[PDB]
Amino acid sequence: QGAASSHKLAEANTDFAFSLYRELAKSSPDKNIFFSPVSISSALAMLSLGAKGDTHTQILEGLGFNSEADIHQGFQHLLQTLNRPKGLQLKTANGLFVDKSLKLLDSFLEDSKKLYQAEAFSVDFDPEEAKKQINDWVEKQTNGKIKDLLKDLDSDTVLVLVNAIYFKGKWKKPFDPENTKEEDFHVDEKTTVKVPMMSQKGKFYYYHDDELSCKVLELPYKGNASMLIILPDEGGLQHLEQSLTPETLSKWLKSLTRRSVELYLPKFKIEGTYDLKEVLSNLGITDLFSPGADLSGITEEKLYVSKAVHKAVLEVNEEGTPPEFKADRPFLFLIRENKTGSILFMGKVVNP
Repeated sequence: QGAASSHKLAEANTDFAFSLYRELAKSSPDKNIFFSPVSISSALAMLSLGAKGDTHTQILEGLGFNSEADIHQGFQHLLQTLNRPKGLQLKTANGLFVDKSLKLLDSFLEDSKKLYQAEAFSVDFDPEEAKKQINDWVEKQTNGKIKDLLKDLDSDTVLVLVNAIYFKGKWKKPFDPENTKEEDFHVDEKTTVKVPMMSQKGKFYYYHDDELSCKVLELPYKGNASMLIILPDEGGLQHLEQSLTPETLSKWLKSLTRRSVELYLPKFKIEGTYDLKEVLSNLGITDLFSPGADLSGITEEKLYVSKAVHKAVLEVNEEGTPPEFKADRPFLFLIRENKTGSILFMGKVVNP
């Protein structure tokens, strides 16, 4: 009863972010992780617009809300904030593609656009020319930074959710290229990888958690966002991930002090592609992706979510505007919006 506060929204999003991280990490060790948890929260909420019955409850309770919670005004306000000119101006894509034989309730069509600024398309689902149209659209929407998103397409497909994002930020305090020297990145005991190491000597907000044997450090982005980098102490990553709760994050933000750091960070590019069906399956959101889904708020005809791809790409370089922090082994990071607190990105860099 009543649109949730902004604070409910920032708490739910963030307990959803970390639980999602925790599941991806469980299901694929030794692999790079990169996703935008705010984008997934948003795409589910958009879908909750058309979800009735218990398809609805699974989504809300998965995202972190009361069954009878009202979340839309809140999300609208938030995206409005992130998608502002003083922000990161994120090159993004969120398409909804339904079989063309389905008369969609054109109120759902209206709402998802004003509230979530994400377009929905009615399309014919022959496997061939339809994957092209979609992949080609994703390409456009991200300015060629996410090419050929979808791999295959089953014949019987009726509803495709696509969610894709590319990010490359400008640093507040830029690295000097003439400090970038090739170095060894110890991926593990038996594996070495030559990476270009950016080095900066300056003042950064910093903290050595030894309650969790690891280092934490903030890098500020141009558009009022910051990267939180978490460097585990020698071979303690496993346990670190276990201790990766919204409560720990807050402990860390309280503990950072602005210090002189000798900072060594690899320039890198990573990516993550995720099938939301198998990932959200553990988070309790299951019906939505299965024959008996209630989406009668999308169309009076039968319908469920046939496939859902989320893909995020991050590129980190030096551009552009004492304790040593040397990330020459696998580390965690996240990128948070300074004004809202919203976790835009979480990530793990194992293979730069």
